[PDB]
Amino acid sequence: KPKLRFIERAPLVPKVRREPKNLSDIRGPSTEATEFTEGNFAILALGGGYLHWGHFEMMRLTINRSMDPKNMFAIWRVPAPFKPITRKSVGHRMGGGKGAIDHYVTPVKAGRLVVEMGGRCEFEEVQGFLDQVAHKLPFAAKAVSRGTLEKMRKDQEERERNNQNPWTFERIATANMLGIRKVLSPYDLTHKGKYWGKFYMPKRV
Amino acid sequence: KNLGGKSSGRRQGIKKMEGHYVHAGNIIATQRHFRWHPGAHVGVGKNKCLYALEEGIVRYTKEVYVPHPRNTEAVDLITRLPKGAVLYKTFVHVVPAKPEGTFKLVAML
Amino acid sequence: GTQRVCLVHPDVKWGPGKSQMTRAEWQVAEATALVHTLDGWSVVQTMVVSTKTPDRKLIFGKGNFEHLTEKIRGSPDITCVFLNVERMAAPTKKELEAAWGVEVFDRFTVVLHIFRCNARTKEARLQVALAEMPLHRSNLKRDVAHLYRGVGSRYIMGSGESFMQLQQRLLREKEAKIRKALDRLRKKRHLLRRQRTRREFPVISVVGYTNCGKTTLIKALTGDAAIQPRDQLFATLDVTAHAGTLPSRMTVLYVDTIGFLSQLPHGLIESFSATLEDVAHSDLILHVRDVSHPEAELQKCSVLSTLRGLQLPAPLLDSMVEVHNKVDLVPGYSPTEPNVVPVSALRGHGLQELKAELDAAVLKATGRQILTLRVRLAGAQLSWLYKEATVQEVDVIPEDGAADVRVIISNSAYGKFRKLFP
Amino acid sequence: KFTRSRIPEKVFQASPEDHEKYGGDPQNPHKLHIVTRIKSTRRRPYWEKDIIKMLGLEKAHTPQVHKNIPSVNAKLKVVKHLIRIKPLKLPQGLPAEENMSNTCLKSTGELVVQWHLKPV
RNA sequence: ACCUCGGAGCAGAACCCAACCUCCGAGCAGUACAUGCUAAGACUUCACCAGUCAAAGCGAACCUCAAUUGAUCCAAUAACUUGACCAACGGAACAAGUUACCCUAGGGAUAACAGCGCAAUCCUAUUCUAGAGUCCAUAUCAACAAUAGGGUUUACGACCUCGAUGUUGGAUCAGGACAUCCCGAUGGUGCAGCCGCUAUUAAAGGUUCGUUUGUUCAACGAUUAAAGUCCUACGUGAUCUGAGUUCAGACCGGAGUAAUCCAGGUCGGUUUCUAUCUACUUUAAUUCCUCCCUGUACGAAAGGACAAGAGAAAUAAGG
RNA sequence: GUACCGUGCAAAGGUAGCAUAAUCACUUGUUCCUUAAAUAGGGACCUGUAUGAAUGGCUCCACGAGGGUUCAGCUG
RNA sequence: CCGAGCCUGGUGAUAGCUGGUUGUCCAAGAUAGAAUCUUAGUUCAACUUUAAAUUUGCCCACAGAACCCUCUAAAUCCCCUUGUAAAUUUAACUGUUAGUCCAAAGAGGAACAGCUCUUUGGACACUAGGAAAAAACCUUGUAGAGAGAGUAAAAAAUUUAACACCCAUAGUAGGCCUAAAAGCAGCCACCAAUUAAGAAAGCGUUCAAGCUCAACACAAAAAUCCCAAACAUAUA
Ligand SMILES: Nc1nc2c(ncn2[C@@H]2O[C@H](COP(=O)(O)OP(=O)(O)OP(=O)(O)O)[C@@H](O)[C@H]2O)c(=O)[nH]1
Ligand SMILES: Nc1nc2c(ncn2[C@@H]2O[C@H](COP(=O)(O)OP(=O)(O)OP(=O)(O)O)[C@@H](O)[C@H]2O)c(=O)[nH]1
Ligand SMILES: [Mg+2]
Ligand SMILES: [Mg+2]
Ligand SMILES: [Mg+2]
Ligand SMILES: [Mg+2]
Ligand SMILES: [Mg+2]
Ligand SMILES: [Mg+2]
Ligand SMILES: [Mg+2]
Ligand SMILES: [Mg+2]
Ligand SMILES: [Mg+2]
Ligand SMILES: [Mg+2]
Ligand SMILES: [Mg+2]
Ligand SMILES: [Mg+2]
Ligand SMILES: [Mg+2]
Ligand SMILES: [Mg+2]
Ligand SMILES: [Mg+2]
Ligand SMILES: [Mg+2]
Ligand SMILES: [Mg+2]
Ligand SMILES: [Mg+2]
Ligand SMILES: [Mg+2]
Ligand SMILES: [Mg+2]
Ligand SMILES: [Mg+2]
Ligand SMILES: [Mg+2]
Ligand SMILES: [Mg+2]
Ligand SMILES: [Mg+2]
Repeated sequence: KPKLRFIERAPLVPKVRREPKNLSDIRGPSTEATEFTEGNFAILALGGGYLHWGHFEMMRLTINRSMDPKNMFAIWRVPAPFKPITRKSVGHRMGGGKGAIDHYVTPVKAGRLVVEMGGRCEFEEVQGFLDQVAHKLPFAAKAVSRGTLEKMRKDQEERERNNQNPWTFERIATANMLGIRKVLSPYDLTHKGKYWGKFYMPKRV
Repeated sequence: KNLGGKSSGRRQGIKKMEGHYVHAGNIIATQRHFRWHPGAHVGVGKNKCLYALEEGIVRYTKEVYVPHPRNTEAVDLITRLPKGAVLYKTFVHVVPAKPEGTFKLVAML
Repeated sequence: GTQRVCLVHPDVKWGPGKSQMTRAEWQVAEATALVHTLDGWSVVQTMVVSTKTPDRKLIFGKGNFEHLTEKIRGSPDITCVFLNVERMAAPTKKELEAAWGVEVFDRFTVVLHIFRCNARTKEARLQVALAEMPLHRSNLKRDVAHLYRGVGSRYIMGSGESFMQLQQRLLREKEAKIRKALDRLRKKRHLLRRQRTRREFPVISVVGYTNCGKTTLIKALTGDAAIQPRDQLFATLDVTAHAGTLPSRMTVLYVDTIGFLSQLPHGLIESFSATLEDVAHSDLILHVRDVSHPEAELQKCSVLSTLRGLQLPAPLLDSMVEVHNKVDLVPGYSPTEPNVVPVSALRGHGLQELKAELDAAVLKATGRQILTLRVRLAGAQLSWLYKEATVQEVDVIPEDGAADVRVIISNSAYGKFRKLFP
Repeated sequence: KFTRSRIPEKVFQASPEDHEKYGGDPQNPHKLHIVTRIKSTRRRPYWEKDIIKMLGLEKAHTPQVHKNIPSVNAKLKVVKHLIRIKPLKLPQGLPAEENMSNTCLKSTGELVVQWHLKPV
């Protein structure tokens, strides 16, 4: 079963309790599915966002059509949509209670792998349609190999080491210099200024 | 569809932290469940509130938990605990300050 | 959305509505197939109920209506009710909904919903929007009740039009926009047809009742693989042309079409005229008949009425070549009417005979002449004939350095040939 | 929520490079700080306002002498973004009762005990 | 729909925290009759009321439960004690509809118009290269999606205006944008020619008259080169009209016992203002058609052009 | 069950008549006449489950500053 | 001027509603909630003011404050020193209890709103300077005169797409399939000759033929009319 598996619109056992839109699940760096497993290539999410069944279908169809089943295999690195998003009836005034469950999404944080590919192939053979899918994804995304991912991580480390700026967001925020914690967020003490909402600034050091 | 849930906060919790001088009868902490267990010179009310039985200094410690043999649920928990495991709970003690009393010369018969 | 449905079939037993070609069991089976096609929910319960008078605010006589009310309200599994009727008026819908405490759907609404669900192309989406406009206009009352908010006749300012009346105005403009968009779509489809019309590709429009195997037959004839027939109803929801060769080595475009159902508002199917006009601009029409289906005659009537309403040219209506599909399901089937071809698309049984018959029909209908023509070799005339006509047999006369070619050639190509190579 | 900021301890652990840069030996640390409020307490939390008032730094650009002891240092850490801290230097040592009236705090941070207002 | 009480999230860690926010529950039950009497010290639902825990002592033996409830007065009782889904649950001892016949005090603290925020909705443009287009992503489109832009709709918000910002259509006059309907220039075409389709540029000029309907629109009739999409307080009522809507009258269907009412229909129904201020009040033309080109180029035919030339008009401006 | 043949219930099951009505909406109902063109007007309909008989129903003589439509003429 | 006349009187009716509420000067002064036929109000609390009594008030070192829950934050509570000078209590009161934006953690909405609702903090409802004009962003506040002085915050930067040249014989029209499908309609195989060439990655042929390729070799647009003028180079 090398081809990418079908993803259901909603969990077979639908959720009954409406739950809040905890955007923290999109905010910040991803702590899961950050490393390769049984594969050499992937789509890395350089930003946070919610994946719908439409995005899942786009990924599945594009990758299945463009891959070579006898030499390539793909695997989801993100769970099927589980977080329920509720929408009220069109033109409804505010109030009256939380809306009914409309769709299901799956959160994705910056730095996560969405799909992972492997098999008897090199990067150039796959990067094309992986970049197509990444560009059509709801967040910034990039087709990345193991080598390229390691290269970008090492480049980030090198920039952090050799930056000539005496002042770093990390230092200033941690020391509360200028009292900038009045303007910053508690999440910023760990994001180090590289994250802003759902957006991940990679050039940011 | 969602009714109720308007109850206010019980204002429960610790009323006397460690190092606080506490007179006899003072309520040290009010709790819904057994968060802090009664230590030395600390009594429990019907509602699990801890009150000082003596006049002294409140001290919070971590002590091994040995439930009463007739406390069936706790005894079952222990019976299922692996060998070498020891339960610990937070206990509140009142280290009495004054002595029970003094012997005073009342009459030189 | 995951809506267990109770099927209610009003069986008319006297007067108008007493169908003489179909039975309540067959109609119930068709409605069950419709809901299964709609997918995601099933008929939790089925109820066929007599109705001497089918036209009422409550389709059923008070007694049967109360009986159904008791059953529906006592059955908790039921989430919706599907009333097997063409169209139900807003009063009937409102009264039944209030009585039964559920949502009521008629065949019109069910077909509309399946279209909206399984419509992919923007053309299909626009056409189904047009088809929905009737359902909208019917349902504004319920739809915009909550927006109305029980305010009327007391506000003295603004556009004098009431809430309901200005909603009618907005829906009028919405329908006007939809119709303008479909006119633009019709123009674009004419642009698309231009090239094939100029090249004079014979075109055969495959029509018939829904789930007759139109798509399967087109797949069998063309030999394609991307063509995917479905068990569901209303699978083919777009009009597309597929090239296939005939025994005479002639290429023909089979045009797949939307399926037809009986007991539906005409406007529903007629809203797809923007893309079904390819049938009007066809050269032959091939009518597929699921003879195995018990309701074959009723389906015949429905499809013929639908075509007449679509206003295809009468010459095209005539000469409709009839193929009886699904013959394998009916073992030992003997066609009765002449000029009818029994075929089995899945098993590919009578496909050769069908191909020959429709080849003859194309020759008759496209003004194409099969004739023997003598040409000179090395003069490019042979290559020209290959490219601009379908050559069938080349008998070379080496002594004269020439060749007699048996070619099926249209009059336009014949004139071009006679002028280019006198 | 915006809350009081806990400065990690490592921030206040000087390095040899810092010692070279700022001219202060870790051994034999300075006894007294000269602290001047160079920033307004407006738009700052009430706790910082109160700490400034406690330190007596209500007037800006007005040097105040404070002990270089852990508690005063904790307060100064709380309000460090509003003040300039320098080490009080005593080139002629502590002023004596005789010269108590001739002292002056030069901008360099030195409390000279003779102020003649004459050319050198 | 809800109104009182409790538990869990929101509210991760002392306490406390809203929501017509998300979920669960309560209006008891059971056992006991010392669930007897007293009394330090404390807690406290952010007040009070109420509600909690409790050492010691007397007298004895040797309560479970989160909520599980309700004050005062007043009634019953010899007394002890008892009494409300007073659930609008800090509780008027006992009182419903309807008003367009309406009135007063206010409110832009609060709706309808308009403006405004936003852009869900709506519209437009690119990217993606699946799918239509016989073959062919890109002549013309285009699914899943992605990225942008616009502020025409329906909304949503309630920020100015309720010691008045007069309201839909129409007349009059039009100012503006271009995302161009026609006229001009140009690229592509599934551009043979004629019609066309598409895109770039172009806002100087133009963009019809009628039958119903109050209609903006739409349908239809006849035309046109075309009968463009919009903004302008859905431009313009101190310039006009009031047919619709939207007072007071009345009928039909329906609701109600009735008053009276209707997202219903229908007949009628008062359009004020003498201008103080600002502003303003005399600033090389387009298009169609006729003949000819020409029945020519083109085309198998059908049909059928440009350009050049000649002549005619129509509108618009000025006389 | 196949309008008529039985049947349940009711106080009786809306009868005659008229009918897209000044009669909820569907509504610009479907048709024919009328107009070049009609959401208007008039004539009809298995047309009202919200018509209907002194809460009066149908018919038509005259009448009407009532409300529609209209021939011909007339005219800024 | 009749949904019920007019006049007089009760009558200075009542109004939680609107409006108004008149000398000078100084000072303190914006602050949680509860109940309420209550949310346009009021009483209590909180805050605020005044006077008085007394002694601790704020900041805060360790130590200390739960499992459920596997991990799980900014912090908080408590708190000697220390820096400070306020705090509690007593007496008497009013007024505010219709609130805005900003940063942050959230909830509702649509991860819209100058939207709504809580929490921590700030500012504004007060002065001044800046961000153009500017309640809420930044600087800064305790007040007067000065024809002195040092400073605070404080002025946006960006310009982006060229890409080879030469050459191609051939086991053979590899088999099967088909009328034909010969690299190229489809399936299997995909070896192999030449120094070097896929039993062919694209056009093309009905099929062939022919053309190449891989190989040898050398961003944007809206409606009255754009919107300071301009300026790349004289030492921070
Ligand atoms: N032709 C044919 N179809 C059969 C036969 N038996 C079963 N079928 C089914 O008939 C169905 C026909 O599907 P399509 O050919 O897509 O139907 P269609 O006639 O194009 O109609 P739409 O589904 O509306 O597009 C398929 O599910 C077949 O499996 C048979 O003997 N012949
Ligand atoms: N505590 C209490 N007082 C009551 C109760 N019922 C009536 N009352 C008293 O009586 C008042 C109510 O009067 P009603 O409503 O006439 O009482 P009723 O019993 O229904 O009728 P009557 O006996 O005719 O007065 C209350 O406000 C009390 O004063 C009750 O259940 N509990
Ligand atoms: Mg709670
Ligand atoms: Mg089909
Ligand atoms: Mg209290
Ligand atoms: Mg109450
Ligand atoms: Mg009236
Ligand atoms: Mg009034
Ligand atoms: Mg508005
Ligand atoms: Mg307002
Ligand atoms: Mg508000
Ligand atoms: Mg005024
Ligand atoms: Mg343009
Ligand atoms: Mg508008
Ligand atoms: Mg009127
Ligand atoms: Mg009536
Ligand atoms: Mg009227
Ligand atoms: Mg009149
Ligand atoms: Mg006037
Ligand atoms: Mg005038
Ligand atoms: Mg007329
Ligand atoms: Mg009078
Ligand atoms: Mg008064
Ligand atoms: Mg003051
Ligand atoms: Mg000053
Ligand atoms: Mg080459």
